[PDB]
Amino acid sequence: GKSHGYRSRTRYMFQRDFRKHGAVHLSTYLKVYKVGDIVDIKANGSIQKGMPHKFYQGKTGVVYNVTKSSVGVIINKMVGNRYLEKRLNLRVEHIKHSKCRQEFLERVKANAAKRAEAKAQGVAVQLKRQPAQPRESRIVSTEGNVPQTLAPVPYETFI
Amino acid sequence: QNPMRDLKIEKLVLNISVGESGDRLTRASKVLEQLSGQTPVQSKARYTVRTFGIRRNEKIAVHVTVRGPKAEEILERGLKVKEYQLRDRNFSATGNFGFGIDEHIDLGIKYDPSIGIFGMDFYVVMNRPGARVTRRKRCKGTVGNSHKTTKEDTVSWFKQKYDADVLDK
Amino acid sequence: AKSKNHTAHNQTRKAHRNGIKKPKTYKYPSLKGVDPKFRRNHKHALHGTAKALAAAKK
Amino acid sequence: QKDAKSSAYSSRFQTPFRRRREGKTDYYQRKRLVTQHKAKYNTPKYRLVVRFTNKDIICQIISSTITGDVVLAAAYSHELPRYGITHGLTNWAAAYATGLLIARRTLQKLGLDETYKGVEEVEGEYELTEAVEDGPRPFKVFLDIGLQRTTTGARVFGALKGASDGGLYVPHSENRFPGWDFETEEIDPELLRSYIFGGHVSQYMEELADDDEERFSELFKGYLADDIDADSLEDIYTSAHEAIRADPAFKPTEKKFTKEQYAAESKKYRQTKLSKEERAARVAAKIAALAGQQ
Amino acid sequence: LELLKLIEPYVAYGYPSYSTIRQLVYKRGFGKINKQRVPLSDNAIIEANLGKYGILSIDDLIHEIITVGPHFKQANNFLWPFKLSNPSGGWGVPRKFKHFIQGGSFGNREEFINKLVKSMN
Amino acid sequence: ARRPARCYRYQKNKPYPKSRYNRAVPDSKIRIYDLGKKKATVDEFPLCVHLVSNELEQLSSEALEAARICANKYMTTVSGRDAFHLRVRVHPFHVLRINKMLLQQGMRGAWGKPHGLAARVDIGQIIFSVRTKDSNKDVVVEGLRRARYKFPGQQKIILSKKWGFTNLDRPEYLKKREAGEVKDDGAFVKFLSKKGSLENNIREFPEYFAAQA
RNA sequence: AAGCUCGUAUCAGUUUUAUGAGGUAAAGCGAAUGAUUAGAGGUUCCGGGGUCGAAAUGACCUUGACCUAUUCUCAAACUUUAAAUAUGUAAGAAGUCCUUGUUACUUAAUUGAACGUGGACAUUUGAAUGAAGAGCUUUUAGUGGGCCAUUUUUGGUAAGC
RNA sequence: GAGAACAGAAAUCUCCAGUAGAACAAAAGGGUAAAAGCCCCCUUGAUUUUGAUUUUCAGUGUGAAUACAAACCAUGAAAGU
RNA sequence: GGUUGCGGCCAUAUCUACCAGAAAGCACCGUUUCCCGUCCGAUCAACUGUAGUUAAGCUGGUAAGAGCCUGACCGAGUAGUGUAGUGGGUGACCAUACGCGAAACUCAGGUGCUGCAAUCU
Ligand SMILES: [Mg+2]
Ligand SMILES: [Mg+2]
Ligand SMILES: [Mg+2]
Ligand SMILES: [Mg+2]
Ligand SMILES: [Mg+2]
Ligand SMILES: [Mg+2]
Ligand SMILES: [Mg+2]
Ligand SMILES: [Mg+2]
Ligand SMILES: [Mg+2]
Ligand SMILES: [Mg+2]
Ligand SMILES: [Mg+2]
Ligand SMILES: [Mg+2]
Ligand SMILES: [Mg+2]
Ligand SMILES: [Mg+2]
Ligand SMILES: [Mg+2]
Ligand SMILES: [Mg+2]
Ligand SMILES: [Mg+2]
Ligand SMILES: [Mg+2]
Ligand SMILES: [Mg+2]
Ligand SMILES: [Mg+2]
Ligand SMILES: [Mg+2]
Ligand SMILES: [Mg+2]
Ligand SMILES: [Mg+2]
Ligand SMILES: [Mg+2]
Ligand SMILES: [Mg+2]
Ligand SMILES: [Mg+2]
Ligand SMILES: [Mg+2]
Ligand SMILES: [Mg+2]
Ligand SMILES: [Mg+2]
Ligand SMILES: [Mg+2]
Ligand SMILES: [Mg+2]
Ligand SMILES: [Mg+2]
Ligand SMILES: [Mg+2]
Ligand SMILES: [Mg+2]
Ligand SMILES: [Mg+2]
Ligand SMILES: [Mg+2]
Ligand SMILES: [Mg+2]
Ligand SMILES: [Mg+2]
Ligand SMILES: [Mg+2]
Ligand SMILES: [Mg+2]
Ligand SMILES: [Mg+2]
Ligand SMILES: [Mg+2]
Repeated sequence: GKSHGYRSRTRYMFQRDFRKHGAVHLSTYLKVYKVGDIVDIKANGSIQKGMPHKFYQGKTGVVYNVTKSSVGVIINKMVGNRYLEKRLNLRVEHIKHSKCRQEFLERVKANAAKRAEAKAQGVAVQLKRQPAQPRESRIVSTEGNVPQTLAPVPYETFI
Repeated sequence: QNPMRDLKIEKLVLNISVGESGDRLTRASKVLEQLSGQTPVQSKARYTVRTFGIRRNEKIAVHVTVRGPKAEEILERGLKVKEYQLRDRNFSATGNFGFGIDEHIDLGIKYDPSIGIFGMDFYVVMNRPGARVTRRKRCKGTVGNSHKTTKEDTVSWFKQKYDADVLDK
Repeated sequence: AKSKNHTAHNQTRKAHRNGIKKPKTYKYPSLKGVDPKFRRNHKHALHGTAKALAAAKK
Repeated sequence: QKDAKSSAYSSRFQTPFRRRREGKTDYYQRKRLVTQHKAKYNTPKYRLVVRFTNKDIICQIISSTITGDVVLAAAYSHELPRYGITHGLTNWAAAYATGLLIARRTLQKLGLDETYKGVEEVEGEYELTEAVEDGPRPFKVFLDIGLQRTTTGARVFGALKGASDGGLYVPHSENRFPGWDFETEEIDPELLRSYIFGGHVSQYMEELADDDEERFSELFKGYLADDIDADSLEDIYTSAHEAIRADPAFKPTEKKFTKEQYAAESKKYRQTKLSKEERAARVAAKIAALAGQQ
Repeated sequence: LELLKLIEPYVAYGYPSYSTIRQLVYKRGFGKINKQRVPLSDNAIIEANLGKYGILSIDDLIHEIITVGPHFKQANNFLWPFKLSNPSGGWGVPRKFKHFIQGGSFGNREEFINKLVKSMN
Repeated sequence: ARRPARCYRYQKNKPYPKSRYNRAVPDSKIRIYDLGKKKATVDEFPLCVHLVSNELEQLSSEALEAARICANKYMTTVSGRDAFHLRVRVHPFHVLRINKMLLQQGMRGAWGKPHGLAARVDIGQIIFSVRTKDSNKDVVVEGLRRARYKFPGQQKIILSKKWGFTNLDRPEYLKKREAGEVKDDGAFVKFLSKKGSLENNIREFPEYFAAQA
């Protein structure tokens, strides 16, 4: 018979990192989680309790609840033709603050700051991110750089 | 150089490998008691061996650890029996040494036919001061190279006092 | 007689006719499975913070 | 020692945490002291850290940050001279003493030192410091033994009794105090009281001097040099609490020389390490010494 | 750019010229007004729809394209996709569904796009 | 027994070596892989010639053997038991299978027993290597050439720019030896690094840092 | 199919930016595990068969095992490393900030925690591109033998299997 | 590995090296070292009440599991568990 | 800058060998009446800081040192790979177009950083 236990196919997913087995460092237990925090889910197979099912490995979601030893996390999950709402009880050992949100908050703090120093000058801001643009015209010089000119190479076995 | 590190007998452990359980083994222990002044400890068989006739977790052998001036005294009594000569064997690379005697009455000790006659092993282990470094709970550590006991060293020790002979090689 | 056993062929086509959407979204979302004591106290912090506002109308 | 470590071994060898190697931190037990009920967020767990060296007694109150442990206040036995304890600087009575000083001192600086008196009476009885209804709650602190054995009658539980009686809330139980008879499963507060005042020490002095004029005169050389009579010991400790609860405040030491001053001498005994340039110069000479078959 | 890439076997593109743009917008310019594809035959229509961003003429439309610039987005979106014919003259190659570098059509043919468009225009 | 090579010439299946899950395979038909003067010093045979696969297939053990013999023999009669070193540079690690039909069973339960071994061999991948003295180039090429006829697919024959089985262009090899950076050993040879511990680096290769010449 | 609530919105089989997850391809084996060719030096003072005084608790021997540094070659159910393609999340009014309200939760603590009052901030208000409108309910037909191609891929010698 | 009367390949007694090459009922995989392994001490959280959740899923059942709430307990100096 | 206590990241920190270490600290160390634990006051417990010593631990320095880290137009734009073709080829397989792109290898640099509190020529 086929075999579809709970931790199937997770031989390498829940392995520890090479030369990173053993006690989980204290940092992990000192990070504080509030509701509305966006957490990254990544199981640690030494902490067997509060484990995320293998689906949620690699998935980010928001804390809806905070408890003695675990956060509750909301995950949107597609089944069939629609996302369903999913509530996960994960111990903190399997959870991490999502850096991408910190890029965002820090940018929001930037964009309020930029906006001030412009009304304090009544000038214009230009606050939206622009994407990487073409390139403007340049004049490269030949001073100390007369173009070495290359040509294709003969065939030659080295074995 | 040579101040601290004066090199001494850490402990002496006498063994009688009786090899069977019951009266013979209670009797062998009593000897070790009647000698060490200590209450000795029984050893259990690590595994069943049929040609020797021992079963797993059977009480087979008894030993007692002696330290301090007593063990220095029971060492001599033995040394006395081996006529103050040992072999360049006996001395382990790590600095400890040992020997064995047949017949325990040969070092003091009345006879007492309700106790009979046992022989016994004599392993004495050597250290210096500063060995608690390897033994304590907190900040356990390893001795330094230019410290710590060896066989060259604790053979010459053995000759210097005891006025002894170590034989062969 | 033997027949085909399984396939996901055509299934994402089917799922994507009028499907995927997103998940439905609300401020004041469900409080399903939140710490019961906290809810209990939240209950009270609300009644109070209500009250106090009607007191500020006379 | 020709048990050489195969380069394989070394390569996939995984070092313990630094302070594990040092045999200082029990990380299994740390994780449980430090960890907060996540729904108390940045409510710091506070630790009563009590360590003994061979000549001193350390008492810190610590909380944990990701970037490091932080101390609210620290007290020592080597402060105790200022408060009248000159000898026996690592015995039980100095442990209680040091446990008291830290108590008074922290929760002085905290502000709850007028409220939460403590005991003042001290018959060494078992009791925690319950909070005053219609008021604050006491500064709660959890003992941190570290690596010390839990033996009944241990020095480290002196500092505990010192701190509890100081009016810190420090959860505990009797059965590791001197006085705890395990047949009885009861505590004889006379023994515990005695210990606070160095009873077990004083007695021995009396037994010694009578029985051994010579040993005593050696073991207790400095009680002689200062005429500390033995049965005056209690009054040293009793008086010392007085002055402790009196002025619990911390005063530093008067330090000759400034930080830089020390430094610029205090390890220009440091061995300065070569530059790769010189190093190569050493390499190329060493050979000529060794080159030529021998 | 990463879009173009994704789509490169199915399209043929390059760098247009005032000429090609001028004639594309004149001859085949239709605006988007409440869906409806409306032909730009009088300047009023652009100004009624693109005036808010400046642009009250057809050459105002053109300029805002060739220069890209600020309301290109809304200018260009206004412009209904151009319905070109098939190339009068031919594709100039045996098979079109290789790359321009390989012997014809599909991919960036750069400032060759003009000769192409003009024959499809 | 033994169905044609044609039934197993292509790398159609993930490698299936003998393993704790595949115990009970028979023994490879080729067992010897080094022969000729296999103990000869690195200096003796400076010339190296290779029999190179130009396809991507599988070579049976039995091919390897058959070709090995046909190589060794022709080499020895024409220049002798000690005039070359022949190294079979490819091992038959992979197991072929037979389903094996004995009314009849059918395509049900078609998983096969082990049938024999082969070597999954690549484009460019060396098959045979030979080392000799330069004055045996042509006798060597024909050893290999005679062997080609025993192997499925186009396999090329190439003159190595290498001093024997070592690496290093022949010129770069002679720099090193006449510098004393090279020390003999079990038929192969060790090299002097500028990496390890100085002491036992000079006790291993005295000749390098020395008066001498 | 019936519509209903609305009306540019929140949308998307897409890119970008930022930040996650992964152990396949490749790679590797003088790195672990498991395989595998070859010598070389050293061991036994603790397996051995002899010759030298039957001598041997003694020598030099070939021979195993073991050790050291090399060497040729491998893995769906080995691996340090480790892609490409795919894949999670985020890119703001349900936001940001300041003031200080509630509570029985929590704190040594008007400390926190949640939810608020009041005040301030709308040109690009927080990337791209598109939008043929978005949202939503009810109900019912058929169907529930499939097959083919490129690519990935399992069994089989293979197959229009 | 080096050492100790009878003691032998194998009894029991030291010391040194030792990242796990061991052990953890069982298949295999993951996980673990002042432990999750070995020895000891105290124990009945293998308990009481009904909810929420994760997997398989129709997001039905069943199994198994996870995190709280409200009791009553066990253990420990304690945090805790 | 030393040193200690509690730490963070957990080898640039570990391994091997040799030296060096002012001052303070830490340590080894002295003792066994007392609470307490041992076959053994060795560990554990208590006591003195008194009799001693930097020998060891610990701290640094050395080493064409083992390991580990960092880099590099070092190998290699290679291997692998997304997309394309009525491309080559009997096939096995390969070249080209638009893209992404490693491992080993080689060489080069490096060998703990750091928070809180205390203390020191
Ligand atoms: Mg299966
Ligand atoms: Mg897999
Ligand atoms: Mg470990
Ligand atoms: Mg469980
Ligand atoms: Mg017997
Ligand atoms: Mg049927
Ligand atoms: Mg069929
Ligand atoms: Mg069907
Ligand atoms: Mg079926
Ligand atoms: Mg190496
Ligand atoms: Mg503990
Ligand atoms: Mg008693
Ligand atoms: Mg036309
Ligand atoms: Mg014409
Ligand atoms: Mg025509
Ligand atoms: Mg043309
Ligand atoms: Mg036939
Ligand atoms: Mg197949
Ligand atoms: Mg079957
Ligand atoms: Mg079968
Ligand atoms: Mg592969
Ligand atoms: Mg690799
Ligand atoms: Mg291997
Ligand atoms: Mg397979
Ligand atoms: Mg997507
Ligand atoms: Mg848009
Ligand atoms: Mg229907
Ligand atoms: Mg239906
Ligand atoms: Mg139906
Ligand atoms: Mg067992
Ligand atoms: Mg298992
Ligand atoms: Mg056991
Ligand atoms: Mg049950
Ligand atoms: Mg004792
Ligand atoms: Mg002692
Ligand atoms: Mg002690
Ligand atoms: Mg030490
Ligand atoms: Mg190195
Ligand atoms: Mg096509
Ligand atoms: Mg083709
Ligand atoms: Mg054809
Ligand atoms: Mg290719």
